[PDB]
Amino acid sequence: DTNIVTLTRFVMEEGRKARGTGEMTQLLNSLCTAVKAISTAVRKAGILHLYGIAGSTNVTGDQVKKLDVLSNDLVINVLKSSFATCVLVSEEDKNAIIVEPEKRGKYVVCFDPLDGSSNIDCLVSIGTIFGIYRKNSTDEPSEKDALQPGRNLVAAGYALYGSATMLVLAMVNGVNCFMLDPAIGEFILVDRDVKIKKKGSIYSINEGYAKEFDPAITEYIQRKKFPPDNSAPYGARYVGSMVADVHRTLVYGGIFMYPANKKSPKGKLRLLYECNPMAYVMEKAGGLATTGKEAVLDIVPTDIHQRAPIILGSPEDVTELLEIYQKHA
Amino acid sequence: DTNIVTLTRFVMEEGRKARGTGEMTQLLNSLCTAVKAISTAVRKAGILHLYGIAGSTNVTGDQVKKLDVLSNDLVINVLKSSFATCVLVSEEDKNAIIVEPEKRGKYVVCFDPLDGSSNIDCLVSIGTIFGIYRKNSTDEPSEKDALQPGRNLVAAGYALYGSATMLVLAMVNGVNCFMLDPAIGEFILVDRDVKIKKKGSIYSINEGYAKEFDPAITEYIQRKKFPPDNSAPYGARYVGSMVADVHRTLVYGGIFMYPANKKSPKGKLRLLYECNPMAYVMEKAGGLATTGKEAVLDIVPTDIHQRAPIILGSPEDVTELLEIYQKHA
Amino acid sequence: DTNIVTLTRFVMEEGRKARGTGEMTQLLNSLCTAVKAISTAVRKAGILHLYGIAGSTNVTGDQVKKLDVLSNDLVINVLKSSFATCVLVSEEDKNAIIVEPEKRGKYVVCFDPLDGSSNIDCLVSIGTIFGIYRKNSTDEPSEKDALQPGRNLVAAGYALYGSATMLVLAMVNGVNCFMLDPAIGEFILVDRDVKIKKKGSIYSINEGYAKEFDPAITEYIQRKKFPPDNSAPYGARYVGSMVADVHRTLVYGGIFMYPANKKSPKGKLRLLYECNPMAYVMEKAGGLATTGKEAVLDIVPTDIHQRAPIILGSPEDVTELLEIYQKHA
Amino acid sequence: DTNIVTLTRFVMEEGRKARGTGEMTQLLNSLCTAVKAISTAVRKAGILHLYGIAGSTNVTGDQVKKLDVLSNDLVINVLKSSFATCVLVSEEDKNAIIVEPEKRGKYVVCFDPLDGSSNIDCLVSIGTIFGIYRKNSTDEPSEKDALQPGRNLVAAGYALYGSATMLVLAMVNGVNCFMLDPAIGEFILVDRDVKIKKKGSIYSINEGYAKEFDPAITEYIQRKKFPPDNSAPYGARYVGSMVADVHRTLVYGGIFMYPANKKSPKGKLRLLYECNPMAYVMEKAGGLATTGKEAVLDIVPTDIHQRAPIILGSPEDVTELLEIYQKHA
Ligand SMILES: O=P(O)(O)OC[C@H]1O[C@](O)(CO)[C@@H](O)[C@@H]1O
Ligand SMILES: O=P(O)(O)OC[C@H]1O[C@](O)(CO)[C@@H](O)[C@@H]1O
Ligand SMILES: O=P(O)(O)OC[C@H]1O[C@](O)(CO)[C@@H](O)[C@@H]1O
Ligand SMILES: O=P(O)(O)OC[C@H]1O[C@](O)(CO)[C@@H](O)[C@@H]1O
Ligand SMILES: [Mg+2]
Ligand SMILES: [Mg+2]
Ligand SMILES: [Mg+2]
Ligand SMILES: [Mg+2]
Ligand SMILES: [Mg+2]
Ligand SMILES: [Mg+2]
Ligand SMILES: [Mg+2]
Ligand SMILES: [Mg+2]
Ligand SMILES: [Mg+2]
Ligand SMILES: [Mg+2]
Ligand SMILES: [Mg+2]
Ligand SMILES: [Mg+2]
Repeated sequence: DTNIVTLTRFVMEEGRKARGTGEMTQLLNSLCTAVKAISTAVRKAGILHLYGIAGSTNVTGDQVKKLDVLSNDLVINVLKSSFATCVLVSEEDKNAIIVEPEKRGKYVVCFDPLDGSSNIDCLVSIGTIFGIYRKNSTDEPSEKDALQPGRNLVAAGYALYGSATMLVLAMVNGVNCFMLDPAIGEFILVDRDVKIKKKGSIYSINEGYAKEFDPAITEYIQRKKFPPDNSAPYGARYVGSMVADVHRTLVYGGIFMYPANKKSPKGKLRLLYECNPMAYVMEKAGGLATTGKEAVLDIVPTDIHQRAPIILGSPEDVTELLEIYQKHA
Repeated sequence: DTNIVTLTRFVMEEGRKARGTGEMTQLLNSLCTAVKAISTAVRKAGILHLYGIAGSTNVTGDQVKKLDVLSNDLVINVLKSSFATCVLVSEEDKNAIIVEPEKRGKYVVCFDPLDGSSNIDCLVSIGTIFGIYRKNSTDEPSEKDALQPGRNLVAAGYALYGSATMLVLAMVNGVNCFMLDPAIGEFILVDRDVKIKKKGSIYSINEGYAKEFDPAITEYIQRKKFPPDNSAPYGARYVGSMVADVHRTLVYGGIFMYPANKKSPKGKLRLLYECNPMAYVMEKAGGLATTGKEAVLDIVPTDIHQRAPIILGSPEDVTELLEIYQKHA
Repeated sequence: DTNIVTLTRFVMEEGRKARGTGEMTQLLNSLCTAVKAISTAVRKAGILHLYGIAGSTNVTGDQVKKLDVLSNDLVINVLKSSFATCVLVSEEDKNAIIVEPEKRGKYVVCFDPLDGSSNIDCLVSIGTIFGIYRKNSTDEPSEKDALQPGRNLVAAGYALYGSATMLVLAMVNGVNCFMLDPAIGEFILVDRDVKIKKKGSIYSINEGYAKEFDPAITEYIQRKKFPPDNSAPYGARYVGSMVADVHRTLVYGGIFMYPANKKSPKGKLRLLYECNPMAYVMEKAGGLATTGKEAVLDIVPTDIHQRAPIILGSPEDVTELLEIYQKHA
Repeated sequence: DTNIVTLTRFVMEEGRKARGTGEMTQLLNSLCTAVKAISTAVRKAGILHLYGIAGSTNVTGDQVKKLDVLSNDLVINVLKSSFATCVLVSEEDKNAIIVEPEKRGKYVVCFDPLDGSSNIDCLVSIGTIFGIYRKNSTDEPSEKDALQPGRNLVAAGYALYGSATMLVLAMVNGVNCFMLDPAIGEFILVDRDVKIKKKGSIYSINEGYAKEFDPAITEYIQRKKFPPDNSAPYGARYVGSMVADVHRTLVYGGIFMYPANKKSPKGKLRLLYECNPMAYVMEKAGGLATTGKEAVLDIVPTDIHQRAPIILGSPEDVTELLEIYQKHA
């Protein structure tokens, strides 16, 4: 046990193939430090009096929590000091953050410092989501640099603060899971080249929105409960934190859904720092991610805080739902 | 911050009122040690290779996981060395465990060493549930000592290994939450005299069993989705771990349900170490816990592993469901 | 590894022999909590900005450090809430602290909340020392209750914050070492019935006081450096923290000395909370502890802060020094 | 507290000045991981059963301890995976270790995986020492690459596992101290541009070697005990672990000595991984390090395990001893 395969070694030994400037490793290294700090505070939030609100409303509705601010500050700071980023997009910040010339790098990072706001106080799993882009312009860095389709992602993933803290990282060639060892403070590889099952047996959605669901979603759920071929009905799971439900979908298979509805044409989840990163992870794992009409990763954003419906998980499950939408179109 | 209000001080300063032998404090102290050990292993289960099965089937169906065995061993051992117990009942053990004469105490403890088996590998919140009884007999200790109705509980609660580890403890006069501070290894009081809201806005149940639900449950869910008075529909949440869903119900209010169905006359959850402890906590917090026809705490068990349907949470929500059952009776 | 032999179990399973009120276990339990808190802060004192002075001078000369105050507060508080003490004596407090009637127990505790003041800022090992007496009076508790000879100790020991944190505990039948496992926050038994070697090969004293040493000490040191029988000279060690040097003497054997000198008739170390506890530990381990003229444990104190010369360690080494004193008398 | 100034940021933001390949940061990053792992095991060595011998004798006399092997393995592995080293020299390895072509970097690292062997079992402070050189040759990497005078060091320091774990790092422009925060597993800057006092009041040496000391050392010690100008005698301190005694000398000032003697012409401490790193740190802090006749950093080694006498600390103290040697020459 004297040869620790940390996330840093893995990535460094990864980018070795395509010998680069090595700033991706600097970036992920910095992010890991922020995630460990968030994890430490979360595991003892009540003792630190970190539950409750901070007294503010972000770019859209959400009532800002104390952990939102703390985690947001930690991420912004480590990313800047990494000398690997130039444009930062955060759920908590109205406008994109342009990194000062002195600490600029070539990457653009979109992130949700803390996902699962509604589950903080009840101690349910929460997390951090991020998507990383390569600046594809010569002009001065600006918000436009973050308005790229998810297909242009070079790296994406999330930190899940669940029963254990896990950092799930996806890059061009695959998905790997690294678990944080609290004792030495290192993320250690525990799952290599993760692939999602072709078909699962769990569906995840907030059925409290039944009244607003479109005919397609309605039909699909009914089918999951009453299989036309007498097969066993799917089990239902909905933790309430996107990071938790998506991670379960990844390792157990099945489908996760936050579709558009009669009151929300574009669903709720944010495209830049919620939908695209998860869609990217899902596809590198052999899964699918759709709005119900088009691939999430192919949407070209016009607003860093725009929303997007999302249906992701096992290919056969997502495809089954797609056929329903096509049928009702 | 030099006056730590630990669970031990709290209880000790509690039992002071009714000056006893002090073995309840010894018992809870021992249990806290087991819970801290479980929490430590869980937060790093993958690194310790604790995911997966152990190769056995407990008293009923459940496929035994590695953490089931580890947690079960830890609990049995600390309880025995506490010199405060005489009869132990565990989900993992076919028959009751009689404590050797040398280490016998007056309490009977029923527990689920690790609840949320299906959510272990996906890193979703899991926990430990326990119920404590006072031996009300003169005969040699036996399994019969554990066959008491939940109303005879003198203490009950659970350890939740969620975003933070919390030990929720209920006794005759109330419910208190203690959070584990990983740094010093002490459970610290963070929530005093917890009370559940009279009415919530979240319903929690596995709707994958829609085909097997009785008319009452079916009507209630439909009502939560389509309120007859145009009020906002309830939100849906179902983590999949009883300890996680019940804790959210406690702090946020609402209702949790694992009713009987066409294939399970007595539901799934176990009365002794799952239903009664949660029912007890719920009632000391001002909530209700019913099978749909009778109070869970009033059932007189005949099998230490018998099952019982359970509906618990905010009084007004549970009562609303009860009226439906009565209506359909 | 599911049967943790903690200090609590050990003691509880110890006092079982002479079934008592069990408050000694409550007392040691409380003390363990304070020691874990001190250990946590010490391992990260610089990050917490706990180095430096607090701006005060205790009962005698010593310039009060920030950790002196923090550790003192923690110990006082846990001891009071233990319901096992009535009179407290601390190096940091001018007068004895009488516990309020409501939380009174039968034990008297003398302690040095933090020993090794001069080694704090250089990160050298430091610790906590304590001696416990049974109140042998009917009168209201007072300072006089702490003025008992060390031979009346019922328990004594120290917490060493060295490369690892160790709690060394001595009672009527022996000495045992318990190491703090930072991960679960429990002191675990690692050394049972510790006994010191009859003769060692290390001498420990501050030779910077050569000019003030009496003829006996001078002769002994010279003999350690130039053995009259051509044996190998003893090695010298002097960490500067009594707890560190005494612990090394215990496990490696040898001698530790802080004798009286031409400017300090009664040495420097305090009898109540430094000399007696270490003398007690030393004797229960088969060692000796003398002033050079009389056994430390036999001195009847008249001042809770009085000083006493001390020579302790392997019997043959201490006896050799005693013969020198007798020779020069 | 959301802007953590870690060792990594510091160094990275340091090497920024002289924009390099950045592999020094990779190297220090890797080393930090090994040091955290060693620190974790040390703080709980007894519980892990890591005390005792491994059953082997290194390059010279020393009886190999279990922690020697563990720490040695950890350091070798992290250094290799860093892609920043080509030649490794370890106290535990008879010959230099040549890094495989695939993972070669430009630095040569000499280190003592665990210093203070004799103080392990008594829980006294121990540590890790390292010195880093830049390969100044075109030939294939070999042992000769490590045979450079200490003046060619580009970085050196040590990890002290004392009351707190501290990583002291010296480079061309100065010395900085970083303390390990066990909670998040990051070394945090706590002391910037450290400078040693010009004159101290503590002398540190094993006086058990009085019989073998040369006239100069003998005279100096006598002078420290009996000041010719009636000034206060110096205090004596000798922990027994070079890393602990040197760190105290650095922060408190004074002198540390392990001179040659009648039986050891070149002292005991090893030049490559003990003397040079400490001499380098000492000089960057404004101190001195001599054999008594020549500067340690100017010695050109001929054996990777050769020994060297060493006298270091406050300039005025070291100079005073030098004048004595010159006087006796
Ligand atoms: O309560 P709702 O509408 O189901 O929203 C839950 C979703 O919202 C989020 O909290 C984002 O705000 C996701 O983490 C989660 O999937
Ligand atoms: O998958 P299902 O049938 O919803 O069962 C989930 C329930 O089973 C349990 O895992 C008990 O086995 C509970 O913790 C949880 O509430
Ligand atoms: O610096 P001196 O005089 O050797 O004193 C050291 C002694 O003083 C103490 O720090 C007590 O104040 C002991 O821990 C230690 O043994
Ligand atoms: O016991 P001695 O001869 O004083 O040796 C102590 C010295 O040896 C070392 O342990 C090296 O082996 C140093 O850490 C320490 O300074
Ligand atoms: Mg939000
Ligand atoms: Mg979110
Ligand atoms: Mg968020
Ligand atoms: Mg089970
Ligand atoms: Mg269960
Ligand atoms: Mg279970
Ligand atoms: Mg003092
Ligand atoms: Mg002291
Ligand atoms: Mg003190
Ligand atoms: Mg050695
Ligand atoms: Mg060494
Ligand atoms: Mg060594």
